Amino acid sequence: VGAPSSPVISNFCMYEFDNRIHAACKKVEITYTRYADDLTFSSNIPDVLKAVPSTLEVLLKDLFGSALRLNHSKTVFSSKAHNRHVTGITINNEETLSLGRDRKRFIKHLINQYKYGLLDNEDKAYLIGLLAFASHIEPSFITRMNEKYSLELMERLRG
Amino acid sequence: TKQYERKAKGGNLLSAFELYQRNSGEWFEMCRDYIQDGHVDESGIFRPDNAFYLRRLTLKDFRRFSLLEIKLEEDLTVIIGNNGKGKTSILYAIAKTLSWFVANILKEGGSGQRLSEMTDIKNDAEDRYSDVSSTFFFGKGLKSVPIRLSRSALGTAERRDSEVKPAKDLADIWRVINEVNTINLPTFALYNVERSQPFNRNIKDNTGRREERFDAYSQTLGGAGRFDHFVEWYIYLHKRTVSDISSSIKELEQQVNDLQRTVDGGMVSVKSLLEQMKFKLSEAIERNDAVLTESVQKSIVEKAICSVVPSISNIWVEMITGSDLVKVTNDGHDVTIDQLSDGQRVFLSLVADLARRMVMLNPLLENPLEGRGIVLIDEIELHLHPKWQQEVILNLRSAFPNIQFIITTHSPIVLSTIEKRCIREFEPNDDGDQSFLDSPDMQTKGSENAQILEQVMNVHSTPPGIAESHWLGNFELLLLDNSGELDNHSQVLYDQIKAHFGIDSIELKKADSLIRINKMKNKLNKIR
Amino acid sequence: REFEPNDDGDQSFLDSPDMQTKGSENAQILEQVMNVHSTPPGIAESHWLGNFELLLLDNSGELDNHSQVLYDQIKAHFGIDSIELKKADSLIRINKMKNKLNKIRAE
Amino acid sequence: RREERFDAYSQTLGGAGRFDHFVEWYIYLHKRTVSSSIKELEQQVNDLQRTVVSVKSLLEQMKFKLSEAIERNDAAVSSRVLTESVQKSIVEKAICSVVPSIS
Amino acid sequence: SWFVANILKEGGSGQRLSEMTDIKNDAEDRYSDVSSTFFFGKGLKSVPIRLSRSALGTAERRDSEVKPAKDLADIWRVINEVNTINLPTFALYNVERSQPFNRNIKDNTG
Amino acid sequence: MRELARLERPEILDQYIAGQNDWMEIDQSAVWPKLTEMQGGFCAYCECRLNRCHIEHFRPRGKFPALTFIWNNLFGSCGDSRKSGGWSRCGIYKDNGAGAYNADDLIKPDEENPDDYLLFLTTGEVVPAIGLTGRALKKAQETIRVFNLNGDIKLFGSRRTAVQAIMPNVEYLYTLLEEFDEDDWNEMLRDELEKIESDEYKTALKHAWT
RNA sequence: UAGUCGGGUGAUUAGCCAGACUCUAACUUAUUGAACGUAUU
Ligand SMILES: Nc1ncnc2c1ncn2[C@@H]1O[C@H](COP(=O)(O)OP(=O)(O)O)[C@@H](O)[C@H]1O
Ligand SMILES: [Mg+2]
Ligand SMILES: [Zn+2]
Repeated sequence: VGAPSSPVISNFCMYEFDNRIHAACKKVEITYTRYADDLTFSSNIPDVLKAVPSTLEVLLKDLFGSALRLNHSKTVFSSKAHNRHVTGITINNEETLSLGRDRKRFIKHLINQYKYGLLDNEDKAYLIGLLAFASHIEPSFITRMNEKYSLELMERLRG
Repeated sequence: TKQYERKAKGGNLLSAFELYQRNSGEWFEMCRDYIQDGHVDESGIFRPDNAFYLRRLTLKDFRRFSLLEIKLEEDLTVIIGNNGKGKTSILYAIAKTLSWFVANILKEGGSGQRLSEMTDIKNDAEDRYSDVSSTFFFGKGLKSVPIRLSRSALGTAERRDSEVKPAKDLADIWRVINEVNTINLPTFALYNVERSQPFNRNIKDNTGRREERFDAYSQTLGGAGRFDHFVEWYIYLHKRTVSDISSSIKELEQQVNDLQRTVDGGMVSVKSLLEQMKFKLSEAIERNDAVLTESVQKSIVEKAICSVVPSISNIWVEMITGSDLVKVTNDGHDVTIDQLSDGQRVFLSLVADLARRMVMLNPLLENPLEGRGIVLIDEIELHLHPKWQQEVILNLRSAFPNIQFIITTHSPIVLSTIEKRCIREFEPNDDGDQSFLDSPDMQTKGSENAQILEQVMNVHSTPPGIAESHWLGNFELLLLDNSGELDNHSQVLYDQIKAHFGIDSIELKKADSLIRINKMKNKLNKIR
Repeated sequence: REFEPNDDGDQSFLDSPDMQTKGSENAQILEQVMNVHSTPPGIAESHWLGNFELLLLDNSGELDNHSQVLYDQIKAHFGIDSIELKKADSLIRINKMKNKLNKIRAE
Repeated sequence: RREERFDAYSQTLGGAGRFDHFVEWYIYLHKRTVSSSIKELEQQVNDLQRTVVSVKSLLEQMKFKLSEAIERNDAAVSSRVLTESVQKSIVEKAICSVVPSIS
Repeated sequence: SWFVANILKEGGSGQRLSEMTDIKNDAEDRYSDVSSTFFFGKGLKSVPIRLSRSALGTAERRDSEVKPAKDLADIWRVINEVNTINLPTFALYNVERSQPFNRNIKDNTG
Repeated sequence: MRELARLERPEILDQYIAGQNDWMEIDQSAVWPKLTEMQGGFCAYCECRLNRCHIEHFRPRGKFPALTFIWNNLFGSCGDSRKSGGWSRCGIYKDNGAGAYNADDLIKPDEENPDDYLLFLTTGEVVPAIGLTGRALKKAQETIRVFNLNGDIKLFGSRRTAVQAIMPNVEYLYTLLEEFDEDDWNEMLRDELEKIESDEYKTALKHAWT
């Protein structure tokens, strides 16, 4: 994992796998993406995702034999009844990307601490970095924080 | 580190513990409060803020199962199916996983149990290895504790590794925190069909002390309990209670008071005995006066046994003959444990063993039987009459309200006392490729047993292999063939039904009903 | 050969049951031979259909506020196509017919 | 079995003088000797039975005493024996008198 | 057990009642009896057997009466010795039949 | 089974033609309203309440590819292979559980009256009707076998229990006949037969009443 | 009912308030490397 070439090689080695499974999923209206070793499937049709794990095992065996295998412990089904996230990003019930309530509340905590000069330099740097990420994932959250905390405070912080 | 500090302050148990270990106050107290905090509900039952239970189990190429997933209830899960559907396999798989927690609470880097390379791998599995994967939950601060036990078939050159470090990490928290400041500890137990054994009071285990707290984990997942250890422990408790002088004074004071009342009631024959007891009391008071925790422990267990075991109203130790004997009042008669029926003894053994362990592992609870843990019971109806089958689950759940029970049964009577959500059912022609187990469609709790037989257990309420079971059907068909009139053939069969089932039988009443209805229908047809 | 349930160990002879068991329904054997109720007595829901019947009998066979509540409870717990609900429905229908007969006779 | 006079001759000329047998015997005697006429005892047992919860332990003790008294009454002249309390005391005194530095 | 013992060996002894467990706790007479009657065709309509045991205190010994069992078993034994005959099967399967299988099969002592 | 009355074709079946199109393509939710109009929430073959349900090819798609988007051929059956495995009657059992069968030796509830062929005894068993020989007997016998109308214990048990619930009422109505006139009595029988139209196993209940 | 989503409030990772969701059914993860965001240039 630590080698600069390994990302490229790993993506290449999964090329044919991705071709086949993407095509198969598209026929049954399943969305498929892969982030390195993390495979994600989603659909609006009930009771179609149940067949996917079995399909995966067959394809892996076909292409790689016993070299690449599913981690069956990490196979997880979810829906709008439950928490849904993809690569550390929460998908809310309004079908929007979110940082999640807990992370948002933590950020608010840090801003409040900063407001009263209680944040140390390390925590301040941490806060700034995390706000940049927040701005990328959920720009509306930054707007709300500006409203809650005074644009002045937030601008001062981001200086 | 600052990252661990943030997570710990957010409520993560493992981060808090890591900080405690590196700085070795605040963090210790976080860990200890996580384990000990809880509240008493409206019903007066203590409830831990952070529950501990098995969430999910997955079996891959294990015995009959190619790939199987099971979601468990936090309180009660009942597994049902025909013989050979793998119900006992499921409890075995869980017990081996739990052995890793027990081993590591006892010893840093303790070794739990392993899957058999001779028997546990599925015989016709193309890959020659098996996996048992489990996830445990311990409050919102530790939502997932994943464990995997693995084994490759004998001979195979590639060997598949187990993954047990999360079990060890959690068990380390329990062990280390307990050593600094006592906490309540979880109970893990398996009661398989091996629990039905002949009793022997003469065989005693001279292997460890029974009063040592960690003896509660001794052979806890072996399948039989250790009822011998219970008896030894119970006699020990009795000797300590008798030897405690103030309780003896209180007991003697009570005896003197009872005897004084009898003498005041006109029984002059017991005056000599009263004088002797008064002297003994005076002597005891004169001897250097100082509540034993041992006395309370004894009382808790006695109540549990009497509440859960229907035929037992009292249990006590006698030494006066010159050998320590445990006696019970069974159906109004005082008997020794050796005199109990096998059914009564086996059930007593289960409850006694479990209660002992919970008392030893939960010293800080007002009611130690409200402690946490996972208990596995195979064939709960073993040796029980139908009358007892109607009470057994209710009694267990009331006595042990925070234990997660995972049980197997063949009894419709037991199922009639359980909600459908708790039931997991094998598909009828499975052959071990089914992927997920599900609950039955019918609500079982409060339902009639005959309905459960047919709708859940897939068995006819009347035995199809008995000819007499079909006579009413045949009778009806004959009646309908002869425009509703009793012909010679229908009369013969009627007489056979009457002769076989009797004049007051439900079957004969049904036949009579058929005659009446069909005669009336025919009369209507003629009028038309 | 059956023991009496209340046997305090002084029973002279063991005897055959009164009911024929061979080819009989399981529920009947439980009740008549083994002295066990068809529904578990320690569960409240086990009594609801019995109670429902009693309420129907108390209100001259008409479905009153109290009987309706219990009916709805039965329906909610056991389900739309449960045996218990069908029995309740049957009771309603038979009692309505019995009452109609009674009115015709009164007139 | 219950202890009987001619057990004194059992293994007397090989197998005698074994510590574990003593300890077991001694504890047994202690438990029995921890805490009257048969008719009087029968009457006391009957009175205590009528009263019978705190007196249940006393009833069991008295029933044992009655059974022992009947047994002694029933027992033969050839097997006449001293009370367990006396037996215990004699043995204790013997040990303390004979064994060096045990008082 | 008395039939089995005597089919195997002349004057073989079967199993006795226990003094500790088999006597009723509140038995006034302080002994127990098990009386059984067997049938073997019209030629031997009644084979009565009694097993008896007295409690420890022993006011009088009550002896078991097993001679008819022995006599019948002797017939089976002696006739079988001269010419092979078919013999009766006696078996008890109690709840002790539930027990784990040992894989280790003992090589053929014969 | 009940005699069914097929009204009118839904418009969606016009587009899809066999050979070009396959059954995965069509929207099932367009088709169901017309089936639910016909069948009334109950299974075609066993007459249980529909919960888990699927649209069923009377003559299957493998053996008869031509009969795929044909309105006669389709029926609403109990059970659904998507939701759960192990279903042991009606449409699923016809395909999987029952072996070889002649499709001509089956009662089709739109074409024919099943009351001609089948009889529902109050003990809960479906049997061929009295006085059938040769072809009519074979059809009655095979319809019972292939849809598993007795052999499924869940169904047998449920149908038996449904009928035995009403048998106090059947015996009570018919006793009141010497009491009452034909005009008032025939109303009450009609009132009871109106009720059972919205019940499970309505044919089995009819044969108990009439 | 429970669990989940989260707009607000709250010296704020808590608590409280409001609104909502429910295929049998999320468990928040990993750097110095790679990529992405921000800063510096
Ligand atoms: N290694 C194995 N490979 C295949 N089948 C096995 C293996 N081990 C056990 N079995 C089968 O699994 C079943 C064992 O049933 P068990 O787990 O005891 O279930 P139950 O308690 O429901 O009877 C039997 O059908 C047995 O033949
Ligand atoms: Mg970095
Ligand atoms: Zn159907």
